[PDB]
Amino acid sequence: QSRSAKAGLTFPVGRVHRLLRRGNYAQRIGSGAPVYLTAVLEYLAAEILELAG
DNA sequence: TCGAGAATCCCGGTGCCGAGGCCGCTCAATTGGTCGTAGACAGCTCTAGCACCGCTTAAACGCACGTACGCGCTGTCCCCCGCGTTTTAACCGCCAAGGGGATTACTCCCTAGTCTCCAGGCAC
Repeated sequence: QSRSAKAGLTFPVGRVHRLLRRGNYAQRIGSGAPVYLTAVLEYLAAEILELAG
């Protein structure tokens, strides 16, 4: 399974990893940080979508 | 009244702790040949704003009832405030234990680079 769906989530991981890789935010990057961004933004999106419903 | 002696005003001397300067120094500032890579210009199109107005069209300008309330005055009424008095803990100095902050670095572990194969993703 790809990294965008290995954790069973909704938001893509490769998209935010490509955004930080060329956005020049650090020298290196840990493996847990893009999926952590994935989890935080998908939880914020799900909460505001439940409130929108 | 003279004069000597004690008190005080003003002038001169001296601690004193913060601003200024300094020797030693030691990991950064300079320059360099190179090298993959940003980037600036240009044909060419294509596409979004602008003007005129065809045709309607609600909406603002401005004046007229009228009464709600902003500003000012008058009376009320009371609650912080100056002040006195009693209490109290803050600041300072000091004795004491010790505990995380700082500095050194190594295997290991996670990433830049690499190529290779595949499943996402807005357009038809």
